[PDB]
Amino acid sequence: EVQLVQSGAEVKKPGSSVKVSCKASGGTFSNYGISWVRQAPGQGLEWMGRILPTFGTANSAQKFQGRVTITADESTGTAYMELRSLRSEDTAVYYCAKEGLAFLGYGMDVWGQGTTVTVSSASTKGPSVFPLAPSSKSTSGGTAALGCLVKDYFPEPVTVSWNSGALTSGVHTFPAVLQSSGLYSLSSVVTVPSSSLGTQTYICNVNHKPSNTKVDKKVEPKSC
Amino acid sequence: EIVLTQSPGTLSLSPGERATLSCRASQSVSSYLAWYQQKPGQAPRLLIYDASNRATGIPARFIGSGSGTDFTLTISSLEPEDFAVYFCQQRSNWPLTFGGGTKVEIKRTVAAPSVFIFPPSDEQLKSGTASVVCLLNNFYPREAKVQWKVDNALQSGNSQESVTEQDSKDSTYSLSSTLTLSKADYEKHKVYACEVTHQGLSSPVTKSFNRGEC
Amino acid sequence: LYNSASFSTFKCYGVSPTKLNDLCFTNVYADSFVIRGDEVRQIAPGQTGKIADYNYKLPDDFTGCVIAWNSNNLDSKVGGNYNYLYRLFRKSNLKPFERDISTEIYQAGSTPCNGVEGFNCYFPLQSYGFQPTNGVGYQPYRVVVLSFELLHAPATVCGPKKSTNLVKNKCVNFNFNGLTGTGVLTESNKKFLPF
Repeated sequence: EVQLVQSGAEVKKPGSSVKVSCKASGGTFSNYGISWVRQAPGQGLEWMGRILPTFGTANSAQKFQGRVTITADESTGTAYMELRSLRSEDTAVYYCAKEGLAFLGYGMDVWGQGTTVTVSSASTKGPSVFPLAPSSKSTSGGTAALGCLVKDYFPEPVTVSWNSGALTSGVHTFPAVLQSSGLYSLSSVVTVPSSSLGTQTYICNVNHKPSNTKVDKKVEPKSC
Repeated sequence: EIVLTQSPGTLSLSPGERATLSCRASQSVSSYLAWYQQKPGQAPRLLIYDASNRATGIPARFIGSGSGTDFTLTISSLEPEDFAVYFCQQRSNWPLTFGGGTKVEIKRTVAAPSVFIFPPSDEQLKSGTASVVCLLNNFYPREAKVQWKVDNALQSGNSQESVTEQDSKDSTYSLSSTLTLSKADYEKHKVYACEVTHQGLSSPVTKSFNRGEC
Repeated sequence: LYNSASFSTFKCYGVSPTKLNDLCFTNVYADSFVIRGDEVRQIAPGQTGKIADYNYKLPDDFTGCVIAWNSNNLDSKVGGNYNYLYRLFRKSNLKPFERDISTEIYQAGSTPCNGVEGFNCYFPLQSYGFQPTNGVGYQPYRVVVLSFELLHAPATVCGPKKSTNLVKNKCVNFNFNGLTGTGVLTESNKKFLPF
């Protein structure tokens, strides 16, 4: 049961360099053959290049030549995938996987875990939580949806909870969308029966780990 | 550079049925083709290699076939842990290109999209940016269109749509679109409305609100 | 070796299995390797395939013989054993009893390749995914290929001669290291030299 432990998330800037490491959990290398696969957000996979650790051979796909450089360190059993001249569209989740010392045949049997690499031009910014009041309490007389919008925060992730985790039924959390400016924004809503309106209090708490911020916005009706 | 092509694009089914995924190629690959399964937010795993060999630990319900330029992966007994995106990779020569994908969904009875709209808050109006949110909740299937009409005028180029994943309880989706625009633009209009069109809706439901007074 | 009851293949081509202890041979080579189950039949004269054409070629006028027994308990481990490789690409076939360990990257096309994998340029070798949970025919098979010969040099290696109990004061047919006849065997009060 070979394991391929990988690095952690690395936010960077355009034009800079990045070095993703794929260490083989268990000691040193063998006749593995290691290939690098990246997946753009919400898209299909893409194959970049492969390395022969013990036999010392490696090159990248024709599209990525002159930009990617794959090296191996048999002393510790760790492969590197240095990628220079980072472009705005080079943000994706980067995988490593052993594929058998070959070029054709078996396939990618053991994968890593993913090294999210965000390439943008914006410093860490705290979230600007705003509430979405239960407006127009006349939908169906017994149902109501209310939430709090998180806007202009960077980078991922942010974890939205309601009533300090005491409520989960009818709770949604939409994926974050990258805006034109370059900051992320997501919503989070909960469906609540109209009977509970005006008697129970709901507070959404956000937790942006890179900017260690904890906000508590109490949602209210339309100011009467 | 061999180009693969899967079909169909979504291939929605129901539990207990049989699946059929095609990975017709561009040139001749003898028998080299691998099928990967990727559940959301995870790493892809190998299922079928050499177009007919099941990988270790894979349940026997997965069978592959085909050779040359037209392969086929067939699932006999669909189970809840068999709904994912399926990729096919041609391991013939340089480079080892992948395929598109096939998001095997779940089928259910058609549902009516609940619609809500939230005006921008006063706190959100402290700065110069105001955003209006129209929300669609618990509908099926995926296909749904949202149209913004500010003062009965078509609005385009300034909306962003977001869709959740299929629920694990009722298998219904959820959509949300935001109308981001400057405070002055908000100050220069009166009535806002979001229009929803769905297969399960007899008529296009329209929700609206007038500014300020509420 | 013959009555071991622990082998799978013991086919002998040039000579009889039971006459091995009788014929006397000059020199005995002994090759060894591990291959897949469905390729043991390829270790035979006049055979073709990806493991006999350019991995281990046996001459048509073969005289030794091949031994192969399944060992799915030593070379197979969970997660596979990637220490057993095999060549599947070559410029040309192998003449019998040749060794090729060069790792120059094979070029299928007419395009110069320059020591790095590329379009129509494959790596020569391939590994065995020796998983313990594999059906017979995909499990590892340790193989030994004995190969006898008859050189103009005197024979040196050959089987043990079966001795028997001596009998005295009777009429028998003696034979000691080649000399043979009949008569009565008895102790003699003589002295010999150690040579």
